[PDB]
Amino acid sequence: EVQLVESGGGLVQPGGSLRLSCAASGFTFTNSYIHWVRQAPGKGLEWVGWITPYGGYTNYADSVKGRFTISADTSKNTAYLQMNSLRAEDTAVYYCARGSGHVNAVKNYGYVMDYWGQGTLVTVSSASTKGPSVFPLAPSGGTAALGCLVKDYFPEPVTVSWNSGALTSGVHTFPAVLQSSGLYSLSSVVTVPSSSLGTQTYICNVNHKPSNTKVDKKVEPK
Amino acid sequence: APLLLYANRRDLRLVDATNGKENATIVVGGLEDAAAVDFVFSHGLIYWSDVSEEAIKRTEFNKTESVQNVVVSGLLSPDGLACDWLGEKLYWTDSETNRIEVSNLDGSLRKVLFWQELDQPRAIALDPSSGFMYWTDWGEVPKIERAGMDGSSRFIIINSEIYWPNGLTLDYEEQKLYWADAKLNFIHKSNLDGTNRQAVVKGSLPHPFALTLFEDILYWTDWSTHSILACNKYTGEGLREIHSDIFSPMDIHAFSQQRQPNATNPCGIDNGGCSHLCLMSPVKPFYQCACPTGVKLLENGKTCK
Amino acid sequence: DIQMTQSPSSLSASVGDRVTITCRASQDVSTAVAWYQQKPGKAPKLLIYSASFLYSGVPSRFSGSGSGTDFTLTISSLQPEDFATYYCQQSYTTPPTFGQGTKVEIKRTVAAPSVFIFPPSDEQLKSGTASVVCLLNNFYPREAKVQWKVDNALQSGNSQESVTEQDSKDSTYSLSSTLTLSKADYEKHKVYACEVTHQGLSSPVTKSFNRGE
Ligand SMILES: [Ca+2]
Repeated sequence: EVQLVESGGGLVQPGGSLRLSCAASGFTFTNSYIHWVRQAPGKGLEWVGWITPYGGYTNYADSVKGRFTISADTSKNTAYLQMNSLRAEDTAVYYCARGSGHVNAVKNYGYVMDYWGQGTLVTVSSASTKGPSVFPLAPSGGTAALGCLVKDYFPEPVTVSWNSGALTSGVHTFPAVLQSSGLYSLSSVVTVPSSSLGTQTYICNVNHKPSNTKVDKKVEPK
Repeated sequence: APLLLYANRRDLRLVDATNGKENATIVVGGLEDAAAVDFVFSHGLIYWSDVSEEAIKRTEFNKTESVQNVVVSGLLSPDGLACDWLGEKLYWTDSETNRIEVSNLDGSLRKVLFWQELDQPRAIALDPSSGFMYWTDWGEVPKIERAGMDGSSRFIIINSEIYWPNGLTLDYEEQKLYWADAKLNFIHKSNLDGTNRQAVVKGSLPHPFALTLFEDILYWTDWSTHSILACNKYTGEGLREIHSDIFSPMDIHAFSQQRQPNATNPCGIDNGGCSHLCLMSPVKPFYQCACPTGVKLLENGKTCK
Repeated sequence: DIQMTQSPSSLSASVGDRVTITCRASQDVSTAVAWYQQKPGKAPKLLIYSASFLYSGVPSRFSGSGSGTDFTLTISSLQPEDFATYYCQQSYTTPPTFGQGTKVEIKRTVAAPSVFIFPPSDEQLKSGTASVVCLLNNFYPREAKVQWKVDNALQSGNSQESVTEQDSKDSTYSLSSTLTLSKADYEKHKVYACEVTHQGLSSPVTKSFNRGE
């Protein structure tokens, strides 16, 4: 099947540069449009530009023309977004997406984006990378609740699983919130039968890749 | 320098190659997805394909809007179209039904000429006085082919150094074939049987779609640059942009009676004695009787069952 | 550029409801319009293109119509998993442009939150800071008032909330409120209370603890 995998997202200082990559597989790279589209936190979708890898022709949004460029290495089936003179407003998740149909077809669906990568987060900020602290939230109606507090990290994102993925039901991992310090915080919680508190082990697994922080916290009562 | 007739998706336009800086005139407006275009100069007719309506239409020049539908069924992607101004016939390619067909100018008596070994047929050009038709196919096995205008004797003339042969045209005065390859980034020319091949233009063709010619000059549309370009047909020199900022340029012709050279219709006044179709043929007496699709031509070679 | 304008920017409808989202183009774009569905934390997914052509694998309840400047997305029978932001886009010309999006929420019966409070951990206390967490679990509608009281004094300015996205299964929300004090202020006081007002509750529920018990 068609696959698009973005990489190269990360924390970058204002005025700096960053190159994103989009590795494609499962379709003929040179028969397609490849698009970049971005989405700022809580905002809409903004088309950044496209490339047709067969010859490397591109189009760009007025908003980034002069600062961003797109290229493609057909031998690697990979497209790149070169971002220069970065601004705080460039902070966003960047997606690469494939246009539909064949670049040479008369009935053209090249601007219909039928396959999208998972996206890569770009954060333009002067702040430094910081790994989270993880604290337990120690455990009515026949059900108990427990969780982990993942405090003071930067930049996004962080991942939380419970019992290495074995526990999924009743789990709520909240969207991170930006604290007045400029660092993120969030909690992950799960509700379980209160009768279980004595015998069942509950571990929350926290990953902050930007800092390469990996923590497993056991959460015990009370 | 001639007027250039081109399709532009929402309309068909005419631009004076001698003044490509002025606004193009809209010959026909209110179209949905006009792709292919051609004309019958002596008849004052302009034909086009619309790939969203899945139709071929026509109008009378400067007596519009007397537009008519001429082919309305059995089309999906009619990407190419040519008018036989001599035999009075309409030819077209369909890249989705995988077919080359012919009909009368009014759409009657339709006959499927080829329906096998077609993948992405596109451009089609006619040499009515020689009884040959020429087409490109940008599919899995890309090629340029020719056959009789009666559907006889199909043969591949180019099948190497080819990838996306989009544009195709003929020089009637010099007996030369020209084509544009949108993937390989060139325009080439050859004898009509494909021999004596030569490069003309070797760069600045990021996405040529359709190609035409008038006197010493080639003209073509480019999908990437949204413009019409021109160069010298002998040397490939004098590459220049004729007309710019085109919404979506498509098929194109030098719009002139001189691009449809007069000759005697070998069918004569009486349709060559054919009950239905009288098609140009490369072999003497240079016409061939034919019948709408499914119906057989009888022993006498003139009357359909 | 062609401006794509969606309306409404958000809506709430019940399971089984017929939902209509409009998209208007500033220019005639023929039928060159696509619709996408975006679930939180995920990439958009194509639902429809060419205005009315249903993309392979997309549920039949989704349909698109329209031509020229006026386009419509219809969900014939809204399902809980349809919680998302929906975007129209013109695929007619460069630059491709998107509508601002329409947030679709599922309307269901009222459900009171289950409330839980968590004292700061001894571990965090060491560090010199105290986070107190109040959890509102599995409620609807989303509107809730959560107030902190420290020795019965209503707090302001020192807490922050976060709300999950609507549950794809039961269409409920959960919410966390975190109160942050310095460790020294935390030790100045005894009773830590989270008080919750919600439509599903006849009167506000309080969950409290006394520091050190
Ligand atoms: Ca085909």
